[PDB]
Amino acid sequence: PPTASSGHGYQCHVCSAVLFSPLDLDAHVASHGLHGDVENRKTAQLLHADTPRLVTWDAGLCTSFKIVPIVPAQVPQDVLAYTFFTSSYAIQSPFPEAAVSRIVVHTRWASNVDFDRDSSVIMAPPTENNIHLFKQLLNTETLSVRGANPLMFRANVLHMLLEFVLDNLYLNRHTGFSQDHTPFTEGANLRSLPGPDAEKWYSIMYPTRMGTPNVSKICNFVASCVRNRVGRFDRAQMMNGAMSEWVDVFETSDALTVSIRGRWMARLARMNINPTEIEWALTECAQGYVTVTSPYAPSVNRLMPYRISNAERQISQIIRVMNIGNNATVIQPVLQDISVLLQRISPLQIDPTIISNTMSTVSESTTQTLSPASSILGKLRPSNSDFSSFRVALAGWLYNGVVTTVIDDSSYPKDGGSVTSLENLWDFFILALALPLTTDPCAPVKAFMTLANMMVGFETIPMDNQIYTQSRRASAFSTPHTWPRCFMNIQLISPIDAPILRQWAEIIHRYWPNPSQIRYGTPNVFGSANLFTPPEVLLLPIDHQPANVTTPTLDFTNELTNWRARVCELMKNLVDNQRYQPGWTQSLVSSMRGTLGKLKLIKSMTPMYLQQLAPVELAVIAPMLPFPPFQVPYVRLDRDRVPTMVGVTRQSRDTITQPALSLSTTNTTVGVPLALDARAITVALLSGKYPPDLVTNVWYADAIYPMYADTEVFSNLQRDVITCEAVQTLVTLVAQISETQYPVDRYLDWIPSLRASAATAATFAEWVNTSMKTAFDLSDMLLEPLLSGDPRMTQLAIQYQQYNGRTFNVIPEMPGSVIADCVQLTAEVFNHEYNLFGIARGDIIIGRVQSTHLWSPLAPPPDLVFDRDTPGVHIFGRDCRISFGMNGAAPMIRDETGMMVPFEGNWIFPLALWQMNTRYFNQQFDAWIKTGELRIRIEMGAYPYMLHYYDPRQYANAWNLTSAWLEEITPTSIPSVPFMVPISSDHDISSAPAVQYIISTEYNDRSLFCTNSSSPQTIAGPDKHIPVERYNILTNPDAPPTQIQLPEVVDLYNVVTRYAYETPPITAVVMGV
Amino acid sequence: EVLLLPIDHQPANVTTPTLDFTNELTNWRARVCELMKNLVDNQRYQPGWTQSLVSSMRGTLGKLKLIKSMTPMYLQQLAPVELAVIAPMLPFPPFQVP
Amino acid sequence: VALLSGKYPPDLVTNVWYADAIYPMYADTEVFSNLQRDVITCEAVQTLV
Amino acid sequence: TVTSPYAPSVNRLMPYRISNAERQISQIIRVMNIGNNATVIQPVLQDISVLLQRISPLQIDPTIISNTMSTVSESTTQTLSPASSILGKLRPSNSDFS
Amino acid sequence: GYQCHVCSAVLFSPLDLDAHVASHLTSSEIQRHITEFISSWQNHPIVQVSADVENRKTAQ
Amino acid sequence: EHYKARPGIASVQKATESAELPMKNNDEGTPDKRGNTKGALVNEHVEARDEADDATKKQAKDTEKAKAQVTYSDTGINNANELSRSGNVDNEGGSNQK
Ligand SMILES: [Zn+2]
Ligand SMILES: [Zn+2]
Repeated sequence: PPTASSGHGYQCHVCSAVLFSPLDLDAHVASHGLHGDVENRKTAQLLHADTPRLVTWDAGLCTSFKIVPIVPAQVPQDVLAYTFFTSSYAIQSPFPEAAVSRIVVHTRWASNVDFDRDSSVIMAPPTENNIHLFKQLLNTETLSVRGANPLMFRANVLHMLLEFVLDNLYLNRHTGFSQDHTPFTEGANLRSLPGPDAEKWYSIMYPTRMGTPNVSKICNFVASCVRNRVGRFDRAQMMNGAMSEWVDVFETSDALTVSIRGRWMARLARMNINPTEIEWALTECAQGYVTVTSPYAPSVNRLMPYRISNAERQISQIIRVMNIGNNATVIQPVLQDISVLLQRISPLQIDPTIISNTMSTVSESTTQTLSPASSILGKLRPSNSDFSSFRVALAGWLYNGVVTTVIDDSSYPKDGGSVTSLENLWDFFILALALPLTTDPCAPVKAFMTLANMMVGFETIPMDNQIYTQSRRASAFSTPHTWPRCFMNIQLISPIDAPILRQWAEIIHRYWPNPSQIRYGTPNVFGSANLFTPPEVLLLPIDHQPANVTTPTLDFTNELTNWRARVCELMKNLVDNQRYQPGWTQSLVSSMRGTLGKLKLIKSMTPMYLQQLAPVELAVIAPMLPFPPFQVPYVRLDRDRVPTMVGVTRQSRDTITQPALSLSTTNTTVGVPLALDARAITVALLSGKYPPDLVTNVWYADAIYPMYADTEVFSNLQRDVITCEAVQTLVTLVAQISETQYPVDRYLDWIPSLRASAATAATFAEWVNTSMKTAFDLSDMLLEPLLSGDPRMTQLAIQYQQYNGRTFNVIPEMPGSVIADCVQLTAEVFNHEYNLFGIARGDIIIGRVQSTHLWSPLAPPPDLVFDRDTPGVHIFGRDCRISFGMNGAAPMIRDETGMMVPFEGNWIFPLALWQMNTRYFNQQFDAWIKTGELRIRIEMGAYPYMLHYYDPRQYANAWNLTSAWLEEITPTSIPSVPFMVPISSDHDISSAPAVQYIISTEYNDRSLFCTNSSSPQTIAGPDKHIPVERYNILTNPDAPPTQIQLPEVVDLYNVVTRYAYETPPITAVVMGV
Repeated sequence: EVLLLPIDHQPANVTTPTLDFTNELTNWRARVCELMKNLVDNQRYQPGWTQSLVSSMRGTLGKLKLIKSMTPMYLQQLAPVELAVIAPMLPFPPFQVP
Repeated sequence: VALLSGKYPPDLVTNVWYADAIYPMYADTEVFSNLQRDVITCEAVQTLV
Repeated sequence: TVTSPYAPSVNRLMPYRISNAERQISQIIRVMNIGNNATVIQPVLQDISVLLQRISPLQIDPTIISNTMSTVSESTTQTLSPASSILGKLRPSNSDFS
Repeated sequence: GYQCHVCSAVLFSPLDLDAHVASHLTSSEIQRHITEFISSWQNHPIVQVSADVENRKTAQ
Repeated sequence: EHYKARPGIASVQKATESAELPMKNNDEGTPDKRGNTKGALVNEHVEARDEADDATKKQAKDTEKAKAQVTYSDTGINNANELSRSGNVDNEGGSNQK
């Protein structure tokens, strides 16, 4: 198009010439040197999805628990001198020298990671409050800051466990060792970890090296341990003067996160590859045009995580087609990218001068108004640029499964043509050349009914109704139900009445271009992502026979020249008859069927190019694409075998479970038509030439080299990994709270939770999505194609339906998942160790105990705990009413069994009854719990707790805590449960009356670590030594290393392996030439 | 003792599939979407469409069929018990014809 | 549009929501005055005829 | 579940028991009150509508339809497309569901 | 601003350029005959539509 | 107090006190103590049509929108026989011109 306008600018800097417009100015300057939105975000996501962060390292130790002191032990006292304690010498003890020590869960508290993942679980010691961790998720209605919904504990706990796992995904890094000079160990190598602080760490990491001066509990334990298991005991060095590849060290580390990182490492070791097969894959994707070189020497154990599986490729392909259904604005720039990427490569150059220089040869008589050659020229208009229309027509062959490139309305003869006219004949010629290059399954019948529109009144055929007659426009025949029966059963076209529609139907049924194929890529390094075709195969609507020679030149033995020859000879047959157009001069008829003969005998190289070279180009482009080819099979002229749809599923339908049974009725049809000009395709087919003396191997060996120097294609496979892992862990975590179809185990039934609806499941799935996007450093969409339906019953499948009704479906079997393996492992070990994350099991009993004994309320004696099948216990429930007393008689309450009972004895409440009557029960009950003989066991399954300590030497009442708790219990929230538990003492103390109210039911004192921690014994309090059952590798000489008792204890000290691999980029290792 | 309703009522159940074809209104929407799919499918009733819109039509009808609407579940379960709660407190108590 | 769209709140409990919705509407009941009004209406119809 | 406590007394009188005959005759009189007058029927129906709106758990937003229909800004670039057609026909930016 | 190739008329918007080129095959005598035929049958009252009532008040 | 009402006790009581309102008294067409009807001297069909239009305008004004969705007039159904009570007639059957 013209562009220049009246501008405001002048003064070229050379030649001193001032002129009209800046758009003429800059061309004048250049001659001196020459002659001397959801849719846009989906589009950007497909064009370049965000690559994730797999390799993240952890220098420093690998734990997830810590040992925190609570109350300090008395270092000055009057029963034992200050010279006994090792605090008097500043000896750095491996454990907090305090009075009561408890272990809490800070996520690792010690790391030196290079890439932090913003995901952590930090817990205060239980004297402080830990309720925001359990009201974090979906308490958008809770008024009080201290309160949290008890009917929504399990979703909080599952999000915390997923949060904990998504933090603990690192690789343990080998740092550097130093041989000991001190006589504490027997010359064992220590581990040096980086950081500004290192003074505490050589006593925190290695508890089995310290002096053992006295009979303190720490010294008893350390001298009971076994000496030789210190630091490194194994290394695997493969080079002289280089870093060791992997070592094995003894240090403090819990088996939980050691096993989590071990499973993650096994996952990446499954992902691993090597540059020899990188070279092989790039070579056989190049098909010999590009050669790269890999080294041949002893390596240093490079880690490249790139190899993934066919199941993950197919699942990502299904999710991406599900993403791009029914838009076409996410589709157009992909085909623009393929068109310009093909323009950078393709050897031919479309020159419009060939058709004009051969149509200037015609011999007409000029005493005539009608000019057929000038009609050709003014109709085709060769002189325009931009045959990206032809390149997009060539690019749609890759992506027919969602794209149907059809011929535009505007290249049709305007509501029926006549064969007596001329421009309608050239309309038919343009269409008869351009229609074989489209992926429309109705292109043959559109060509035939274009001819049947162009002849009306001359020949008649029997159509099948009176809606789609012979005068109906050919563009409206875009559905295989609308095909004429007279087209297939050809005898209904009688060869006497209609002999030209007879024989043109014979041209279509015989000489239309046959589909064929070609192979591309490899499935070895990167898997094959296509699913309705066999792996590594590419389908083409025209035949492909490979070229023999590499200096190409003309011959006429290909299907497109056969097709053009048949079209031109039938147009000669059409201009032959004097019956169909009597008004023509006999000179002009023969002379300008000579034009049709010469146009049949034109020289052009586009047909040989489409036969021989462009399939090789599509085969070498197609592995290097962000959107892999998605194909349904090409059928030439078969009403039985055309595809009518293609559809993806994202949720199950009903109680039915199996996806092959739930798939045929629950889908979303995808696909969109595209419009193309037939004129540009026709002139690009009629005109095309090579550079004048070319050699193809040199041409392609130059052209294909930078797009294989690019290495973007390897990064999409990690995104495919995390997409498949995310959808699997989504359905695994939703299956815990909702009754779904997949077989899972569940360990968290004892935690009470909500009767979950679809909105609850959708919200919980949104939080899981946000957590996995915050980890791994992603920002584009993930699981958003699957949050549009119900997250409860989900499935991933696809099918296309052939015209007869025979459906072909693909259900990819979901592969394994290290992330859900670690989440289920964390759930099971939480089921056995619930106390460390703040949860207590069982229930509580509210009742007055006034004694001087020092038993801990987290471990009560069994004489004080009653249950359901205990004599003299009333069980309350549905029928609960309260009648007032009158004239001194005691008021009473309704039993579940319809009985009346006074305010005395042992009762059992569900928590929901107390919540639904939380204030009316207070005025009736609280006067009797404090001073009377009433005792309530509120059953509630799970609860967070706080701990308040007291001196056992003084008086201590608990009503100011328990009354505040009972008053703060709300229908929608409860606060934490406060316990009042004494302080362990060293020496003999006195006894004071303590009055406790809230006691636990079963054992919840697992979080205790040690009592008095420096004293030779513990007198008059709760007693616990250093847990020997944790430190198994030290205290048991018979137990070998790598012996984890993981599902019941975490052991806090074991062997851990440490790696010193390197992850170089692919271009830094293998390179071309 | 009765209140005549123009639809079916079931006992109240928070957890049930939002895609559930036992439900009357969900079944009705599903069958109307399926008949309009059968109407569009063959392109017999629509000449003059110069483009094959049938793929996009069946896609958007499938999208309208498979939706997370909780209104049919609500009218099936919780709206009738809400009407039964609201009904005998009205100033103009109800007057129904079968 | 109201049939095709509509969701529950993501932490719904029927017992809590319905007790809290049914309590103040029964606190403003007035049916007893309606019963007395129906008494006087029927007595006035019979004495009218 | 309600409860109503009371002390035992005989002289307490709260007159509130009618029979179905009176309860039906007054209903017939209230139906004869209407008499094809549309202002008699309007505020009862609208106020019951608002009361159901304030009690009802179901909140409604058409952003579900707007998120399922991904096609936006098509009506002036191409003449026809069905997702944009049904989006502009349902008009999800209205929020009067009376 | 864009311009036409016949008669070199410069315009501003591309749709107006398309309208100008569309305002711009057969021999010159035949275009003269076609234009004279269409100008003859242009405003004849056989093509025109959507007229008005007359307020007759005659022709009883 | 610690509990926040989730449907909102002020909102529910604000709605139910508007639902609590009794029926409008339609005395039109009934005699007074003197012996005259209490109407507007216009016939019954036009009174019914005018009255339905007034109630449609009231329904439009009640919500904050200007144009009403739910209407009582020009509903697409023929109701040319409907006539609501006015004071053009008397109890005898004659007219009430004087
Ligand atoms: Zn210059
Ligand atoms: Zn011009």
